[PDB]
Amino acid sequence: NLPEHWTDMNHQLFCMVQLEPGQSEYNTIKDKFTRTCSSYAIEKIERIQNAFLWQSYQVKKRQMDIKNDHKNNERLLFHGTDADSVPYVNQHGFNRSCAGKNAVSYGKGTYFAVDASYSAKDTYSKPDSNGRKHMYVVRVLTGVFTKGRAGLVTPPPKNPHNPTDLFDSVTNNTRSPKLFVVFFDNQAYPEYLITFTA
Amino acid sequence: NLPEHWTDMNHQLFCMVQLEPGQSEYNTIKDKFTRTCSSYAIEKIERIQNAFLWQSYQVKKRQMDIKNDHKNNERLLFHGTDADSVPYVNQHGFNRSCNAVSYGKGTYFAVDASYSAKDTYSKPDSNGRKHMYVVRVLTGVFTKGRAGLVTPPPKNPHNPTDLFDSVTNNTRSPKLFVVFFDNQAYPEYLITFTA
Ligand SMILES: O=C1N=NC(=O)c2cc(OCc3cccc(Br)c3)ccc21
Repeated sequence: NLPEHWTDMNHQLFCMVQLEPGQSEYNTIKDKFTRTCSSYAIEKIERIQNAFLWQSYQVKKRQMDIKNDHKNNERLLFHGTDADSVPYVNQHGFNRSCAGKNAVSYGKGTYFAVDASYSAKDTYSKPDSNGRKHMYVVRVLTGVFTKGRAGLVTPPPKNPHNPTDLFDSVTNNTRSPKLFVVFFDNQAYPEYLITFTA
Repeated sequence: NLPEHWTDMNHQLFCMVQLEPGQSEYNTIKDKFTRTCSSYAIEKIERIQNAFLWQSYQVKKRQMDIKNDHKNNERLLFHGTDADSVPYVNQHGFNRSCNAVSYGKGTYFAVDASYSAKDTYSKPDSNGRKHMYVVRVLTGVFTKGRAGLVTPPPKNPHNPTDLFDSVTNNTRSPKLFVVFFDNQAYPEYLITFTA
């Protein structure tokens, strides 16, 4: 069920595809980034074609679309990371067990930002030895969310008398969400890698 | 693609089905337990019919069968748990974020029911009832674990992203397996028993 606009991968399971400025695909990601990161400049944007991560993510999306009934369950969010983590994330996606404690913790999970400006902080997108910073653009199954708390290892129950029926994600603020935390594998697909510099 | 031996769920996606004693499915699961736990009393065995967990597990199985270029990635293993964790596991399966973790920070599965039957794992409830899962685990290609692992090690440190599927206490004669990812383990049966 691989998307028809992906490059042919020749029975291979992984490929990074360099995008061309002037194409709508490149320009919409550039605009989404520059909305809050006008001071930085983009070196390049790569489409991540990971067949296995895509399959698992799409199975979780279809399950959450069934479970939630007519919710927009998916948001396009940002995740800054260090150069050392980029090969693992490209192949294996986002592992909560590898996640750094956030300066404002709303739970022990993987953090995704609404604003590129947040992920552009040196604390998340650490400049490598050549001054390159790295930010993923990520399909995240935010589903139905509530304000998190520092102690969470899973999203909280919607109802305390039904502890197993969980929120899909948590946020910093349900009125004005600026970040989302997810606690399960295959709940985020890294779709694009932005390489950028000051 | 819901298995043959599952019974009708009336268009629902989750059911716990009590097995009939004396029929093949019950007898098969009873014998796997009684191989090392003949001194315990089985109160009941339930088949876990969780369509979402099953689907995510079968996708991983298909992926691991392609990656390893053969089948034989699956083992039937035991997991003891406290009564309060049973509803979570039935619905969401096994969560590494939730005892000793000497071979890594993953979910632990025993080759022998007798290991899972220890009170430290299958903690007796108020009434003395103990709980153990029979689990389909995608052990795949495994190596020896060690303390502090958050994922299995690489097969070759010249390709750090190509990983073993699981780790064990002992590669020649394993008695436990640790997996580090959601949906590498399907809880298939729950055994309620006493000492
Ligand atoms: O069935 C289980 N249910 N919950 C567990 O945490 C568990 C853990 C487990 O190995 C833990 C361990 C660690 C180091 C040395 C030795 Br020896 C054993 C085996 C079975 C189980």
